[PDB]
Amino acid sequence: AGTVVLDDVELREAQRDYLDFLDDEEDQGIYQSKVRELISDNQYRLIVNVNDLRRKNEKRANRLLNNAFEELVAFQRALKDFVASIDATYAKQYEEFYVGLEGSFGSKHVSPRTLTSCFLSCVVCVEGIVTKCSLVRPKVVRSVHYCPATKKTIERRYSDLTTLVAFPSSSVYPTKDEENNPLETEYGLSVYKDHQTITIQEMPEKAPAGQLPRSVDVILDDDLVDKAKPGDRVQVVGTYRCLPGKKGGYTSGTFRTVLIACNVKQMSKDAQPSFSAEDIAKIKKFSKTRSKDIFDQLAKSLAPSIHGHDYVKKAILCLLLGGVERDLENGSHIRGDINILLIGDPSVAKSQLLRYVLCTAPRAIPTTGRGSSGVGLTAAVTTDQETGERRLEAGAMVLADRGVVCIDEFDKMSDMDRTAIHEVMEQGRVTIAKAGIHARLNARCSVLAAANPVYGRYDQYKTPMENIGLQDSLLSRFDLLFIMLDQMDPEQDREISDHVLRMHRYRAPGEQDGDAMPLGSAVDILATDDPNFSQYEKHDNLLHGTKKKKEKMVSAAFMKKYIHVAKIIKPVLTQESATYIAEEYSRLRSQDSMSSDTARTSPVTARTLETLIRLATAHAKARMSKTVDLQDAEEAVELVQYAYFKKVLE
Amino acid sequence: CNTDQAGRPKCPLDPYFIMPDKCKCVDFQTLKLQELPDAVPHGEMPRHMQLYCDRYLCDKVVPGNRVTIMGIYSIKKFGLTTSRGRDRVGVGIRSSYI
Amino acid sequence: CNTDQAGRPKCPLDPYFIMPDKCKCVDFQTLKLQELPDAVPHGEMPRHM
Amino acid sequence: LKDYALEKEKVKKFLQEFYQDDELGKKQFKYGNQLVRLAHREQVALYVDLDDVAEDDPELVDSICENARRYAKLFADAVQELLPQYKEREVVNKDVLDVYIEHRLMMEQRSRDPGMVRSPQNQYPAELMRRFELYFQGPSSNKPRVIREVRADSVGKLVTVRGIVTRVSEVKPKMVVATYTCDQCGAETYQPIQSPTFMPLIMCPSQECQTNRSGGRLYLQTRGSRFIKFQEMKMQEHSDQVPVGNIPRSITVLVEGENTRIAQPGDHVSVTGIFLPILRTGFRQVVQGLLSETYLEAHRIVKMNKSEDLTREELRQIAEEDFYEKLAASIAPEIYGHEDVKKALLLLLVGGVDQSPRGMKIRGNINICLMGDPGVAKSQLLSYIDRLAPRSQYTTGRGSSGVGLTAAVLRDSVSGELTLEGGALVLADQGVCCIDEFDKMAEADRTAIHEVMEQQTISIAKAGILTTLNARCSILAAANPAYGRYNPRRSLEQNIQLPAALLSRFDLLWLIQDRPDRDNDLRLAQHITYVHQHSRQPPSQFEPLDMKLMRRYIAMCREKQPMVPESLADYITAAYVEMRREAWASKDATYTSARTLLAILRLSTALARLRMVDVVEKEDVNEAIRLMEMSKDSLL
DNA sequence: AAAAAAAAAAAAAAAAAAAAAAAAAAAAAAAAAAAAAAAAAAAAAAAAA
DNA sequence: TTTTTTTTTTTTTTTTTTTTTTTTTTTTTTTTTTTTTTTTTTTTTTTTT
Ligand SMILES: Nc1ncnc2c1ncn2[C@@H]1O[C@H](COP(=O)(O)OP(=O)(O)OP(=O)(O)O)[C@@H](O)[C@H]1O
Ligand SMILES: Nc1ncnc2c1ncn2[C@@H]1O[C@H](COP(=O)(O)OP(=O)(O)OP(=O)(O)O)[C@@H](O)[C@H]1O
Ligand SMILES: [Mg+2]
Ligand SMILES: [Mg+2]
Ligand SMILES: [Zn+2]
Repeated sequence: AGTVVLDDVELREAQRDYLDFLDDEEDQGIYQSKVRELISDNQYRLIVNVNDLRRKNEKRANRLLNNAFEELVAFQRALKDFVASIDATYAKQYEEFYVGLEGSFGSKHVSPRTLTSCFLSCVVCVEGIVTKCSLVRPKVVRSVHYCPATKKTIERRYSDLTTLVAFPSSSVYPTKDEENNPLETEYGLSVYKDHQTITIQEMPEKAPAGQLPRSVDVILDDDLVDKAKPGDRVQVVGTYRCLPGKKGGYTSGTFRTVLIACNVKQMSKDAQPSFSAEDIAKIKKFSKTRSKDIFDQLAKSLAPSIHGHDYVKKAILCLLLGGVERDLENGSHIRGDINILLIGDPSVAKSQLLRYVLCTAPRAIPTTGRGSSGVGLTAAVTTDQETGERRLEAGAMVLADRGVVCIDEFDKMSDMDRTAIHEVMEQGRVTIAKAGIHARLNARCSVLAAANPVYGRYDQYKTPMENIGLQDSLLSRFDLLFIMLDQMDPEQDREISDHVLRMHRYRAPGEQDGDAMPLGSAVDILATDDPNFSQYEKHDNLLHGTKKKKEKMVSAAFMKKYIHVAKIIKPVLTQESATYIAEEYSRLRSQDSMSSDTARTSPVTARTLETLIRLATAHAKARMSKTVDLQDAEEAVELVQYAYFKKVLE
Repeated sequence: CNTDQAGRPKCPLDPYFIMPDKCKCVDFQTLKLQELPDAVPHGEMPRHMQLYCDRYLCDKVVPGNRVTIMGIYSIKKFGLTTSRGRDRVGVGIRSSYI
Repeated sequence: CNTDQAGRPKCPLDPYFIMPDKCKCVDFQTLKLQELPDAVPHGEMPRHM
Repeated sequence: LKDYALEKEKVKKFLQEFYQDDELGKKQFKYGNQLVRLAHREQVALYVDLDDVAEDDPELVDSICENARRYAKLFADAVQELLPQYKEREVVNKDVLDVYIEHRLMMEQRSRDPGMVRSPQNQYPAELMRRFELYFQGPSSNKPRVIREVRADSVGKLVTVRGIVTRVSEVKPKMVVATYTCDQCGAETYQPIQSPTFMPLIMCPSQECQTNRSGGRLYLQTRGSRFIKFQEMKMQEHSDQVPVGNIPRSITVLVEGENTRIAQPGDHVSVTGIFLPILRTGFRQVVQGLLSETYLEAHRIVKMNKSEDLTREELRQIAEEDFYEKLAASIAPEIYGHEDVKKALLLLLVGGVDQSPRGMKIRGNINICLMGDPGVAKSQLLSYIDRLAPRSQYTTGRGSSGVGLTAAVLRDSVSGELTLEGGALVLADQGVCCIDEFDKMAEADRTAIHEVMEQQTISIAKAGILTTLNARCSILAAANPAYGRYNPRRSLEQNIQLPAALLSRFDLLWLIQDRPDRDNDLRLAQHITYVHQHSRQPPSQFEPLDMKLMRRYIAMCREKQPMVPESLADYITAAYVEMRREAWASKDATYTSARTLLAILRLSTALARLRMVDVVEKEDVNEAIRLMEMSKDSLL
């Protein structure tokens, strides 16, 4: 053969439609700005919301989603044309520009179980958990060969025939000149694109509870390779395709299918935020208006469904803001995470606070007493069994690096596990070694833990030392230790019960009118978008989640935005704050700090001094202060003074 | 190559390669069926049968289901090339399925 | 074909074609020799070579 | 694009007339002298510093870095063609490879007939005849890369990466040029080897066997063939360049030649090399295309921070009477207090001197157990010593237990068989093993540590393994004595809770208790607030030494074997018998044995090493005894 | 608190079928060309006043 | 310059050979991969005086 096409009508029309869609200037300017932004960010993939195409062109959107390969070829040619129009040299740098897809794939949004053969050559959106990743390998796309005898230089092109027919002429590597002079390959002048394969499995929480998991293979090519690691929950948008078998004279009719990714995005749509100019202005005004009691307002707005526990909510706000790590020049390290332990009577809502943090913070990992044992909590070392090499496996605390581990039923863990937690809790790292490999994994996680005292209910007539069952070294790791009692006072009972009944009465606004909460039975989730991978008035409207209109509460979305901005602040200890903190620490170390019939809940060590510093720093962050002023220090000291002592009754 | 008329010079032996994107594929599942426990004679190993399901029969059942299957008792037809190793003293035997 | 690349598929059965420009050709003539007329026996057809 | 004849002339000019003033402001033609040494077979590896090339041809450096195999070949050719004119005398034929080379050259000149045109396949391959290796020291203008980020866009480029060596194979003969001989002809056949595998030749291609149309079967031979020292190492990302939720990424480094035997497992190295593919033939691959493995082809391996391989004032502070105190106070200056603890840790770093009398080895290593209350910088001191010592390993709790401490047999990858890999106590052999949370260590590990601290070996007789490992490592342990806290109502040996054997193995059991104390708590809190405020320890009388300088001083003190005089024997004996009498008389004392006397002796020899004298003096003994006494001071 | 147990539970090694992949692979017949020779018609030059 | 026999000589073919071209064509092993055991090295819940 050797035929060329003379202005194919469908490809011409498609490229015209796609370039019309991309050239957004008479329209809102969205994708024209996006293409500028990839030029400036020095990238060559544009992610296109398919809903925008449906809005602009139903016919393109449907044809693209149902005939993915040639449509995507048209739309990448149109993208290259458009990029050249904006900037021809940038378009000259990259051989091809790519298009990823995003948005709402209605029936094309599948799971690895539901990705059947009717989606072949369609765009699909598959969600699952990465079970295995291959190594990132380079695949040669253009080899350059020098002939030392003739001084000639040769280039050979290898087209991407991953899912196409590949005749053997298409894969020969040149080794000889025409008259059998040897060629030497120019590695630096050749072009490679790196290639990866991952397997996506149906998420265990979404799989039918009875049977074995279903998987799909995914080919990742350049820009997309290291986007996912084993254990990650990801969306992969791409084309579902049959791979060719080898040449043979006989075939079973059986084909091996893969998904060729055009886009990979993490479930952590909570690990990447989006700030508009108005959002930033709102944050700045919220911080400037009341730069004194802003912390209290944020704390009291934290777990609105839980009544009470004002100090505990302040402490959780400090944990969510964190301190600042000290990275000394000689490589030494002081941690900047706050670890909190909640001891208390049954049914005082400490699991509710852990659940709130789980649904609120980014990179938050849940774990219960005996459901994460040994190597499931810190890292593990296993042997590859294919290459025979040792590999690392990240446990709960490595996966929560720069995040939170919410350890529920902390008292029901084994002592082996609780002593494995020590190094992560203080030095923020996991050190694991077998013979062929030794690593030091970063686990810079804060620990929010909830436990019951020994005897299940807290005895008020015993010291907190013997109600908590924890040894002093472990207790020292937790910088704040809250005893949450069930004081059966009638007045506090009235407060709690009125609150609880108001939350049991609340009905969502208009969305519901007397109806039930759907179970979400695995075909309903694929019907809509996944909120996990999905795409701000500073206050909530008041109805009866609160009794009366006397004090406003911060919006959850705005609070996420505000805390994300404030977490980056690095306030500095001022000399007055440092002197005050030092004096308070020396007072607190002393016996006069505790009266008679009051007892220490946890020991006061140098870790308590860093606790004061970290709490004061978090308080300063809440105000966006850039300095740790005396008010921050005294707030931290009252937190510590509250948590570290308990009156014992007779 | 059957079209060796559009030119006098000829094509090779075995010139054909499957075109994977031009193939119409359908769904495909294999099931293992075990004899019903009440139907197994008293001291007796259960009988098994391999089942071959297809487009909309795929994923209609799960392991553990009691089913009634209707289908063709058929043998595998992959080309009378039987050269097994240590076992299989048996000649003229092909794998059955429904 | 001599070349092998196990990852790549094999070449066809009879793959080789003479490249005519890469060929060293020489001059080439065929003659017909008859037995010398004075060497032929009397009643006898001449031999040829 | 570029003419390689011009480029070879460029590199020839650079080699011939590049000069510096390296030896005391003297222009010396840095690469000409090395070419002379290479021509006389007195030097094997030539390292071309691309900083030197950039000094006078920066675009040559850019070309080198963007196609590095080509320029390694060009530089090797230029050196080959320059060597004959830098030869001043006759090589003495150091080895057998030289004998082969000069027999081949002799026979080639003998049957030369120079004007004749030979076949291109009828000479010696260039790599068969070199005896030199050429490597690049990458320009300092190229920033070091992260192993994760060395990808397909850097194939064929000269890159530098940094990492920890996790696994390095043994040096093995990799064949570079296979040599065969014939049963018919008396010529030699040569098969240069680029692939990871080769098919040995069968027939010889010699002219004399092509004329004879004989059989001419050829025989593969190690004798005339050419091999190179070859190691395979794995190298891991540093903890500080791994992304947030990830594990470190390994890269395979193919080390060969004069670059072998530099990196051992656990070393922090910086490797310059070319990033190259290895074709992935054979594997019936899911994806069509030419997929390949990658590796780093090493050019320059440099051991980094703690693995790193003096001015008159320097010797002035070494000879200063306060050198010991200054070094000890440089130990983690961000931890306030712990002055004598830091002195003891300094002695552990220096160590005593091993004695081998009449076949009875007694170690020189010093072991120290810090058993203290919570939050007293034990883990910080352990971590500092791990950062500082040259061969240190840090282990915590039970994350590296069992074969993470001893050895395990592991499937080799290079050939494929069962190779022994050492754990922490082998990677820390002749260094420091920092064992944190010692009281919460699995009992099998504790028994292994018994044998390590006295015999300095690990004996294993499990199924796949029957060996004795060398573990000549000092042990720096940290523990909490009993229930987290020291309580005076109970004796030592009850809140120490170490068996007399294990307890006696430690030269110093340092007790730390943080009893509250108002002015002392203020001093600590001020120190800590300053550290949090400036990311450094507060100014003091004497600025603490750099870790590089501390390492240099400790290393100099190491090869300083001092002896114990006969004159001190009575003084030392009296100190020992005294310590032993308090142990007997006291009712709250730990186990005292002859190990206490050996501890005196090796502590005092470490002090003497710190004074860099060759004879232990009475003040060294005096300070050693004071340290042993302070180690149990907190219980007073 | 440690001392036997008594499981996971990881590895190395084995099997052990599948199901796919890989590897082997000239001689017989035909036709066309170019050359001959042969039956027939056609076109020359010797005859005479 | 009317009649008349050799002479070709262009046209039908036919032979006919020699040479180049054409036409034909599955089976059988091997191997990786997956999924199983199985001995051994730990290691995690069992109890006592
Ligand atoms: N202010 C409050 N105090 C106590 N309980 C509350 C409060 N507000 C709500 N609750 C409700 O109490 C119920 C039980 O709380 P939860 O299960 O979180 O208790 P818990 O402390 O985890 O108990 P346990 O220690 O036994 O796990 C929850 O349904 C929660 O909604
Ligand atoms: N002089 C000092 N004494 C005590 N603690 C200090 C001192 N200087 C700093 N610290 C702080 O102590 C904190 C660390 O606790 P550390 O590493 O001491 O635990 P540890 O000694 O191992 O105790 P545990 O026995 O609980 O494991 C560090 O953040 C460090 O900044
Ligand atoms: Mg709970
Ligand atoms: Mg510690
Ligand atoms: Zn020969």
